[PDB]
Amino acid sequence: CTSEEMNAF
Amino acid sequence: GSHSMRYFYTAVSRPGRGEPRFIAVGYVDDTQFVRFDSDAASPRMEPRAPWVEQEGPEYWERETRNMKEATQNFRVGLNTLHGYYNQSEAGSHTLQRMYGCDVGPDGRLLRGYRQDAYDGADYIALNEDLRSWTAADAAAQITRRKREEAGEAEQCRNYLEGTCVEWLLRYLENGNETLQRADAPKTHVTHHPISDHEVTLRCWALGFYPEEISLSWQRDGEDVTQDTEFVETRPAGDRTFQKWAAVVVPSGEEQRYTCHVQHEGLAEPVTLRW
Amino acid sequence: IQKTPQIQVYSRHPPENGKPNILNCYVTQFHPPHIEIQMLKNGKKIPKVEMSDMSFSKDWSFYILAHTEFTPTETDTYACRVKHDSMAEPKTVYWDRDM
Repeated sequence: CTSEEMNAF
Repeated sequence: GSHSMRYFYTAVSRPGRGEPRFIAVGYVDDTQFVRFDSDAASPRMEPRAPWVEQEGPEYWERETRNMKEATQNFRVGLNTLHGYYNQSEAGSHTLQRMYGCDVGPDGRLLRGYRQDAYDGADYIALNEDLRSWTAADAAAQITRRKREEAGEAEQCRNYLEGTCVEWLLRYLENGNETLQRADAPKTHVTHHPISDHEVTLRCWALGFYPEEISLSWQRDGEDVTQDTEFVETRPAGDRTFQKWAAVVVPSGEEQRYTCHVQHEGLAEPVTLRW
Repeated sequence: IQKTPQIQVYSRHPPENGKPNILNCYVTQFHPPHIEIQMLKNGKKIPKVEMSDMSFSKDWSFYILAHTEFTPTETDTYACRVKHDSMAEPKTVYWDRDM
């Protein structure tokens, strides 16, 4: 199960 | 024994040739079980091992959903970082991520990881305490700030500790007949004469799993690596692996040499001779 | 920084003239992930070549497996041709049945 958190760069 | 699940994301730009391609692959141990490729006629998360095929429609649409959001996220990532470094509009750039978790023989969290690389080098990583970041440079520090103020660390920990481990165990259960099973290398020695004076002796390990293995040559019982030609361990394409090690030897002295093989699938170390 | 790809060409099972096998082309250690790979029979492109998904290793370098069915003979030759930005010329490696 891949992860579904928000990303920031 | 011990086990791991890992996801690998790659985003690579192609200026003048479209929008950044996104690719993801999932692994349990040395076994790939999932994949996604933005360039596919119909991009979806697809199964690569029998024991995930059973997962239901809601799983695959949720994963496909996640991957499409992923490609968008990394596209932004590439564009933002490109800004940080003030690079030329010129060529391609790459943004990679590897994350996942290790579980011990007891089935508990050993370590969680989640590190990013830009153009092939460390950029930023979630520290082993799953609470802080290591920025590899000036740019990554900017990102660090953003992630700290957004609380990205907590989000990642929540997944690495709970979800990641649970599903890892689940896949482990569901694919036990292959994941928790070691296949022993089928070994032999081939004979290749170079001249009337020298011949090559090649020692093969074929059809083994997992990847980790050890091959070595001995003369009269004593080692002698420095003289040994290896090949990197390679995949057969059937989920198993191959490897050989060779040594050039004086014609007539073949008896003196023995190849030695150690692998998890062997009850006891093996010894071959020509 | 660009990394030149390393190439291994080898069959899936031990080679036996006339016996259907699978030829592999294992490409590793390259960067960036952009890459073109063809497999050759007697110097001529092979139509159906399968391509595993591009993955990468601890050092972030990439690897991929290309392969196709083939029937080894005494005479027929086999090669893998890789084209990558890190090289000016396409790199060709011929399959050695002893390796």
